[PDB]
Amino acid sequence: SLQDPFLNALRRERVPVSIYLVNGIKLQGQIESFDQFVILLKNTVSQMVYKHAISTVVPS
Amino acid sequence: AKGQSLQDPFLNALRRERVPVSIYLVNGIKLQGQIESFDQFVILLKNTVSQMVYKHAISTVVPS
Amino acid sequence: GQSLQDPFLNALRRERVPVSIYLVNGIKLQGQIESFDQFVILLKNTVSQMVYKHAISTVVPS
Amino acid sequence: SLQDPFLNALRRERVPVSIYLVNGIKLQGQIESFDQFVILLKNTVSQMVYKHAISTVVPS
Amino acid sequence: QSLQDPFLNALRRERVPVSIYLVNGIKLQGQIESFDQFVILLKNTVSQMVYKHAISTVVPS
Amino acid sequence: SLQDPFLNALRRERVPVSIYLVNGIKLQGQIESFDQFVILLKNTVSQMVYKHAISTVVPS
RNA sequence: AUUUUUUA
Ligand SMILES: Nc1ncnc2c1ncn2[C@@H]1O[C@H](COP(=O)(O)OP(=O)(O)O)[C@@H](O)[C@H]1O
Ligand SMILES: Nc1ncnc2c1ncn2[C@@H]1O[C@H](COP(=O)(O)OP(=O)(O)O)[C@@H](O)[C@H]1O
Ligand SMILES: Nc1ncnc2c1ncn2[C@@H]1O[C@H](COP(=O)(O)OP(=O)(O)O)[C@@H](O)[C@H]1O
Ligand SMILES: Nc1ncnc2c1ncn2[C@@H]1O[C@H](COP(=O)(O)OP(=O)(O)O)[C@@H](O)[C@H]1O
Ligand SMILES: [Mg+2]
Ligand SMILES: [Mg+2]
Repeated sequence: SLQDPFLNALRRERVPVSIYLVNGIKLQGQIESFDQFVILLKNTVSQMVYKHAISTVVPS
Repeated sequence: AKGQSLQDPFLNALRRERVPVSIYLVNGIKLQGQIESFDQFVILLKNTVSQMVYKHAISTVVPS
Repeated sequence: GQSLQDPFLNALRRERVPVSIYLVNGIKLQGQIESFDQFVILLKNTVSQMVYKHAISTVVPS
Repeated sequence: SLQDPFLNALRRERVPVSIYLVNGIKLQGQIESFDQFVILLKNTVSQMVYKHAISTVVPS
Repeated sequence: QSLQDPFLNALRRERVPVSIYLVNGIKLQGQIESFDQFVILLKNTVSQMVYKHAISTVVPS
Repeated sequence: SLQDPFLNALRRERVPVSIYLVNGIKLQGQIESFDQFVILLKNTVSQMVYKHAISTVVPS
């Protein structure tokens, strides 16, 4: 897996990310955690985002 | 993390604590209600009535 | 923590409940649940139409 | 299965059908054949339609 | 795959110009160079790899 | 698999690529790596693109 | 373990 090391590194270092959704919505926050099918993105609140809804995960 | 170690406990906490949730769909529609039950593939969301939402249609689940 | 799909659809079918099936593109279909399997739901209104589950957002009584 | 008898009946009876795609396009023709993942729709030409792109198959 | 594979293989072997409609309505054109379970390689000016999950319809042009 | 050799050749030769997403957005960069589910695309940053959100990969 | 990252 490349996916898991990528997401874990972002999580560990609290890297600001943008998550672009397939419908054109852009979310921002930090990767709090993730598992097989979802990513927990935290900004003001923790929201569970389904991977099937995501196009890209983009660090800044 | 592996398997369902994030998703299942997240959804179960919402269900157990009867937390008002927003469920954003892939078409940008926001549903609201309480999580009555869920399985691997669907969530039963209760507001006025029970509706079966396919997880494949869901973008994001977050407390309201 | 068992399967929810077939019990939910079966109840709607058996009770003859008018349902709305919203698709992932927001289109709302209406009718009676006639039957269903692993992949599809047959929705009866003026005709029987076969709806792919992969395209369904929500099934709810109208 | 309910899918296979439904499509076989349309194919056998040469019923004019509408195939609605998830992107809102409506295709019309006759069910020529189908397998696990595709439906062949015949109008002036035979076109191969991926089931994943289809929302509903409706007699016209 | 008794329908899909022979349909695509006939297009490929006979080097038939095809149109591939994507789920976003974009129409690609070219000849099918090869395919596997998940992608189709489409050749026009260059070779591009098209994911089947993004394709609605394949038809001869 | 035709997919892996195609992506590997673009990666190894450091070919600038265009990745078109299913919503029509065009991403550009170099393929850094890929696995079953994702492609890591490098430009100003390394971003992770889910294959499910990709329509086409082509040299730019 | 009913297509919850995957040509129904
Ligand atoms: N996580 C998400 N997934 C899908 N759509 C979203 C998400 N967040 C917001 N949207 C959609 O983007 C649009 C603008 O969102 P915004 O007004 O910021 O949030 P809200 O409408 O919930 O207060 C709304 O149509 C909303 O449904
Ligand atoms: N659960 C759902 N899934 C997908 N689309 C939905 C859902 N609920 C409503 N919509 C769509 O969102 C748009 C606005 O909804 P709304 O006017 O509230 O419809 P309704 O009156 O049927 O609830 C409509 O196109 C509708 O079909
Ligand atoms: N056989 C088909 N399968 C899927 N989509 C189609 C088909 N034919 C047309 N479309 C879509 O519908 C839109 C308009 O159709 P049409 O007027 O026939 O354009 P064209 O002549 O370029 O196919 C196009 O943007 C195209 O993406
Ligand atoms: N292979 C493709 N897959 C998905 N979308 C595409 C593809 N080719 C073009 N598009 C969409 O159509 C638009 C116009 O096409 P074109 O001008 O050829 O692309 P470009 O943006 O590279 O100039 C693009 O901006 C893109 O949104
Ligand atoms: Mg079960
Ligand atoms: Mg999937």
